[PDB]
Amino acid sequence: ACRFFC
Repeated sequence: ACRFFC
């Protein structure tokens, strides 16, 4: 996880 799914 980074912003949504990554």
